[PDB]
Amino acid sequence: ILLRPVDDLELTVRSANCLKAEAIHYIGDLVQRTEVELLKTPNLGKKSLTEIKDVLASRGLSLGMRLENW
DNA sequence: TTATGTTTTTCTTATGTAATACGTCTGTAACTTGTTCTTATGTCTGTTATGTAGTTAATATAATTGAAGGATTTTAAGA
DNA sequence: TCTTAAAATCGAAGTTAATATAAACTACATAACAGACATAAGAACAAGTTACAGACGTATTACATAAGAAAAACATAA
Repeated sequence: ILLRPVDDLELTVRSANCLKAEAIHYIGDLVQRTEVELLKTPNLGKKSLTEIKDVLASRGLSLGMRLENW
């Protein structure tokens, strides 16, 4: 699922309002958005990164995706 | 030959130095809760349309409506 | 027992889409329409509370290194 807006991720209000500021609107950014850079962002800890990765894993996706052109 | 002052060395402690681990403060969010303004609606009331009941005094005094090349068979009523 | 009147029936589908003449007035009660008001339902704004997350700040732990103190050895004088 690389064709959905991030708001369709069923993300909680905290994660949605955080990731909205980083101009991250499609999963294609997030699948290669590195774990470290995701952790550096304001208001995003390990226990929320866990749920982000869990929602990704439910729909096949995950972080750490070497990828292709746009 | 031996006692003693000295100097260097090693052990001991002290301030800093850092690493990882874990608690506090604070910033956002879920959950309610009170207050005020707005709105659709149910209900009351006045006015007009309408639907019903009644009355009318030359005299007048036993329908109508078609219906029209039907044959064949069965079964009740008359005699 | 013989006429004689009634009674009943007469293939399927398919199609096959209206007619169409002919008293007045008055009084009264009832239903319907329109306007306005109050009520129940609804929406928006702000506030309290209860908790969890996030990254910072505290305490536990293991030390590096340099200053200070004790001691052993050495050289010297009586």
